[PDB]
Amino acid sequence: FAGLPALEKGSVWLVGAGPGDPGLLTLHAANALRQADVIVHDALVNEDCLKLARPGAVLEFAGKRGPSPKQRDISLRLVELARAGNRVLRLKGGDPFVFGRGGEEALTLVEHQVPFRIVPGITAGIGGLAYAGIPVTHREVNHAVTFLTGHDRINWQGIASGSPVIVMYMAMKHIGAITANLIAGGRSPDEPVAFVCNAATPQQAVLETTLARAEADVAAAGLEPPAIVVVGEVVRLRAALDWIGALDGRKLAADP
Amino acid sequence: DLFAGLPALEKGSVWLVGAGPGDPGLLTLHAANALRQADVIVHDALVNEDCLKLARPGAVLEFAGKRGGKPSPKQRDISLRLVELARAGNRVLRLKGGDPFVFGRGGEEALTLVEHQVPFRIVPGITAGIGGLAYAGIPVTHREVNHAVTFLTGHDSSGVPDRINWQGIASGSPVIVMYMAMKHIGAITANLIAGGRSPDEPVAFVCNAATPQQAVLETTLARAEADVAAAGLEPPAIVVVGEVVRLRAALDWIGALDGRKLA
Ligand SMILES: Nc1ncnc2c1ncn2[C@@H]1O[C@H](CSCC[C@H](N)C(=O)O)[C@@H](O)[C@H]1O
Ligand SMILES: Nc1ncnc2c1ncn2[C@@H]1O[C@H](CSCC[C@H](N)C(=O)O)[C@@H](O)[C@H]1O
Repeated sequence: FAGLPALEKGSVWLVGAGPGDPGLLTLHAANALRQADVIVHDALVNEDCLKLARPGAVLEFAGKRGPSPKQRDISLRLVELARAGNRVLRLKGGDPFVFGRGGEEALTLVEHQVPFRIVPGITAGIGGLAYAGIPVTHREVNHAVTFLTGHDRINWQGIASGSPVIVMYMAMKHIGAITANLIAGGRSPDEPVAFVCNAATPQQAVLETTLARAEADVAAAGLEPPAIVVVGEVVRLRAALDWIGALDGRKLAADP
Repeated sequence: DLFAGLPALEKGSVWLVGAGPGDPGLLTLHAANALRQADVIVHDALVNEDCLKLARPGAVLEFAGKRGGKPSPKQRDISLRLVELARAGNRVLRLKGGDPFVFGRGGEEALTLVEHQVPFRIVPGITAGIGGLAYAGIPVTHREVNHAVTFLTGHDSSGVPDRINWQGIASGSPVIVMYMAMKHIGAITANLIAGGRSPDEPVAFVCNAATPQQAVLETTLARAEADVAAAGLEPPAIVVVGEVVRLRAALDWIGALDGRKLA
């Protein structure tokens, strides 16, 4: 059960690995993983999906090695590999277009007449949250959701007003500033907030707190990247929708 | 060779599973695994044969949605039926379009499941607003364009008042991604313009993202309402507002039916 497009040559697929749990891979991803000659991957939350790679052909780490590689180089590696006839698979955490420089990579690709495909992935801000029992939207609660990165140019007031649920990528180092920005924008100090670290991995960990207390709580809990930060009433649903908790003993409750 | 340390879909439980936007390749391993195990697959109209072909033979396929003309089952009816299937000992798959938790009443369903003591799992899927737009060459995020994205429903934005604070939504993110915004595009688009958005800001409509029927219209906020009508376009569509729409000319990879090539 796979009659789907082949990973060709002079070509690169920018492929979403999801937040960690393999099997949150798309069938397109699994297939690409099966046929790539070379895989240029990130900081992977699960190094598990790489077990799918075809009879050992080159793995290529592209994250921090110790210094860094600037995107420019990573992108230009893809083209180098592609022009030399490899089936190239650029393997990205989560979804390639949700804060993952994927648009940059693809722009470079066309800029050098390299054909590409994009394979969407599960992003930590939606699927990861799901593994914590927190939906990004729920009828009674929100008709909008904003997804943002911590480093701004970011209209903090417009987000504060306007966005009943807020979902934050790379906001650990700045959590103190950000929550203070929301509170001053008219958000309640007591508004529920949740941190989810290593969403959808066996190392998953959750902090339930509050806009006013968030900075003290995550210092105290000793929490660390990678983490999605979510703000808003939907946090209250975790007590009721934590299906992972339910697998061990958890007694799931009713909404408010 | 394998995919076989994956969790079984157990007798008497319900999985809420995202089918993604259309393309069967966008199913997750977990979803494909559910499909192959299910005794009964309760699915959306916003579904798509190809997925369903993975069901074992003698699985039953139940259309949860609206048949005839408009005489709807309310959400509660669909949820109770899931409970009835599960209590009878079926392995139950509720197959939802896209992702179960993105404007798809998955929370409500799960909540109903909990109330009636039925265990469940959630299986994320690709959402039309991220993966769908990818198939049209529009990234939802791009560091030269935006550090924030807002997703919304236009569902109840007829113009009986409702509380989206359209001005906050206008200032909050350079990119806006809108679900169920076709029928009320005129009012929504005027909300955004009253909110400070430029009448000329680029807008794209993506209908049936990630299917052989995909169709895209670029336009602007002022012209959006007239244009979409003249183009004859229909739900399901995602409407994206902002500069990322300009990247489709350079990133339209599905436009590998033909060169004409990327800026
Ligand atoms: N498993 C995980 N759990 C929690 N947050 C995660 C995560 N994986 C990635 N992230 C978030 O994503 C940031 C990396 S930026 C890459 C985002 C990725 N393309 C995606 O769609 O998910 C991290 O700082 C963290 O905030
Ligand atoms: N294939 C597709 N192409 C374009 N828009 C789609 C789509 N599938 C779903 N949608 C959008 O989704 C709305 C239904 S509500 C379902 C949303 C789903 N949970 C998801 O994550 O995508 C539609 O009215 C339309 O705005």
